[PDB]
Amino acid sequence: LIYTAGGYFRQSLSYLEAYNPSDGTWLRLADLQVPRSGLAGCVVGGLLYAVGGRNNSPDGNTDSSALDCYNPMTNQWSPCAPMSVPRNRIGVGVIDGHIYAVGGSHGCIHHNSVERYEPERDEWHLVAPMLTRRIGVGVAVLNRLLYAVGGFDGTNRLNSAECYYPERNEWRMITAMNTIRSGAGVCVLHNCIYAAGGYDGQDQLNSVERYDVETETWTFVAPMKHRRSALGITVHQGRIYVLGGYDGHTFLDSVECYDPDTDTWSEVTRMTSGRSGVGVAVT
Amino acid sequence: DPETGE
Repeated sequence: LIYTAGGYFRQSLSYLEAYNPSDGTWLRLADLQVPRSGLAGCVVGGLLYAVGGRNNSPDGNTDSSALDCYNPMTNQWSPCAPMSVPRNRIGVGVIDGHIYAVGGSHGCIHHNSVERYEPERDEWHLVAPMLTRRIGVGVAVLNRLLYAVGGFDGTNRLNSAECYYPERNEWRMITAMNTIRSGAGVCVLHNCIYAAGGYDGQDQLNSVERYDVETETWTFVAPMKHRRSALGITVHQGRIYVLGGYDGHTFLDSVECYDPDTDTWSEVTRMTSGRSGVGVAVT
Repeated sequence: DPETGE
C-alpha cells in the first residue's frame, strides 16, 4: 500500500497513514518520533525511510538532518545516523539499495550538496555536488542513474534537470523540462521521468510532463484536475497517485490517479485531512 | 510560503 508520512497543516505533522487502492480505506499507524514536513520518503528492503524536512511548530522551526526507519510489521520507528547537514524540502532516490539525499535548505542556505546512505552500515558520505542549488527538487532513478529535477535555487525556480552517474560521480545537465517546476511530484513510470504539478513562481500547476531518455525529450500528458505544489507522489500498480499538496489557497486532501493507458486522471480518495509536504513511498 | 503553504 501507499504510505504517507509527515506533512503540514497549521504545523508540521507526525501522521503515518497507509492508503489501500484496492479496498479504498486508510490505515493509521505509528506516529513519527519528530514532526516533519518537507521531508521525502523511500523504501529499501521493505523498510520505510523518512529523510530530512523540518519541524515547523508553534515553538520553533528546526530543519532536520534526521533519517528514521519504519518497519511495516513491527509498527516501530527507529532512528538511523543523521545527514551531514539539515535538508528541508529535500529530494531522495534509491539506487542499489542505497539512499541519496539531494539538495534541500538549512535556513538561508540552499544546498547543491548530495550525500548517500548505506543501510547495512548506517553511515552517510558526501558525493559530488549538483551543478545547481535546488530545494523542492524532484528526484528519480532510471537505469540506475539519479536525476534531480526542477526546484528552487533561492532566487529562480527551475525547469532544469541534471543526471548523476554513480559509477563516475559527476553531475551532467540534461534537457530542461518544458515547465518551470518547484515542489513538483517527480517519479518514474513505464520508463519515463514524470513531473506533475509544482509551482512556477506565479501559480500552482496542474500540467504533467514526462522525460524519455533515449530521445532526450519531455512531452506533456493529461493534466491533473487540481493544481498542486508540495505534493506527495508514488506509483502503485502501474498508475500514478498524487497526494495532497497546496494549491495557493487550500491544503489539499484530494488524491488523484493517472492511468497511462488512457492518459486520464481520476480522483480516487480524499486523505484524512489536507496536508502538504509529505513523504510518500509504497510497501 | 506560496509553494508549501507553510
